[PDB]
Amino acid sequence: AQYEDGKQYTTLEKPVAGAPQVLEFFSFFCPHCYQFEEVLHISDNVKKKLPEGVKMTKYHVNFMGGDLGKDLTQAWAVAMALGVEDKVTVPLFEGVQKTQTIRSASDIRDVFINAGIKGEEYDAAWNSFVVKSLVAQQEKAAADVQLRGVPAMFVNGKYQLNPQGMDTSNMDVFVQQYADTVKYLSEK
Repeated sequence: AQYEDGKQYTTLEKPVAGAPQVLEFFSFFCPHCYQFEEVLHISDNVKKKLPEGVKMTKYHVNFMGGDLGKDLTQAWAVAMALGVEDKVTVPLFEGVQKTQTIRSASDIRDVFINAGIKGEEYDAAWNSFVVKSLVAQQEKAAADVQLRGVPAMFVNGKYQLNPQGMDTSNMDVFVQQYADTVKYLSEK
């Protein structure tokens, strides 16, 4: 057929109940994730093709970058709690991978300050139980799909995108294939 299990996607042997509809995992340490966000704009192109009533979720993961990787997962929780994802995603990617000016939790915080989040506001969120639970949600979701690599995307806790099974000749074409595949799975 056109879409085949094992070609553009794989099926989870052990489906995850109550999972987010579209669930993306990434790391600010992950070089392909940098590509996905900055060069390919994958999350954004998936969004534009999702049927009405399908929300998109993006979580950070711990298993890259050791101690900083965990700080980054908590900071992403801060970004989700404050609703400032779209203001910090690029400076965080660039601070970790481009300029390499993010080496500590303080440097992470600086990115938020520079993006206009107030210090007191950042620190209150950073230390909050709401952020603690948002960290736990991110960790639970990755654990539930036994996640070992990023970037990764899951549809309804049953399907896993399989980007290697798509031509990378043309960046634009890859992005639309990925997005159409998500839509197909979505409607399944």
